[PDB]
Amino acid sequence: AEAWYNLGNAYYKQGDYDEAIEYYQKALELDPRSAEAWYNLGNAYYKQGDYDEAIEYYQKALELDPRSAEAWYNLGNAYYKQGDYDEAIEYYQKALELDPRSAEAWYNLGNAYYKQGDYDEAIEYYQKALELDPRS
Ligand SMILES: [Tb+3]
Ligand SMILES: [Tb+3]
Ligand SMILES: [Tb+3]
Repeated sequence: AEAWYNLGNAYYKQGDYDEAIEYYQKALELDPRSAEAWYNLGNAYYKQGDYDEAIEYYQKALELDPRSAEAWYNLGNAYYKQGDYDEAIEYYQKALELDPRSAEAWYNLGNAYYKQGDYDEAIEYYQKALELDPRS
């Protein structure tokens, strides 16, 4: 499994997401235990624009390891990209509960409320982002 995984990683690093997907899938067939590997497979689908696949593999990562702020955040991002703003909000909140340090994540939670048309919460979360990083 580890060898196929590392070949997927090398393709991923040069932006060959369809090859990364084929080799990650072969790795996971041999050993499905790593939350990180399912997360990397989700990322490959996300980079290709196949958000429904990214969601299925991020969910599998989080079933294995639910304290990954990064997996919750990317899950939120995949729902955001489908226009599922209510889900993005839920998973962004879960991410920020685990790790409130990223200005960018507070901003994206603000963006999801804005897209819902809930301007109060958009302002609340944009203000949290700008307190952390006022440069954009
Ligand atoms: Tb290719
Ligand atoms: Tb596609
Ligand atoms: Tb699909």
